[PDB]
Amino acid sequence: MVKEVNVPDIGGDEVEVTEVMVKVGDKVAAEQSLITVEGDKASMEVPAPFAGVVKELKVNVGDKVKTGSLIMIFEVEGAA
Repeated sequence: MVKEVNVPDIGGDEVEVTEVMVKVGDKVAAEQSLITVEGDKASMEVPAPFAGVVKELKVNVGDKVKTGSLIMIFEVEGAA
């Protein structure tokens, strides 16, 4: 049962990905950072909208994300 991953709150405007911490199959949980995002003079981070594992992601490091954007597709466990 897949689920989508959006970008919650990243303070302002538009940001890009500097460190895409998780990958295709990883173990993610809320509050546990997902992707480190940049854009101005500061460095920001984006945690997990919810918990489970990662399945697929049409995003790169140096690519763009902003509030709502479909970061990647998760699937809430799936007895690996």
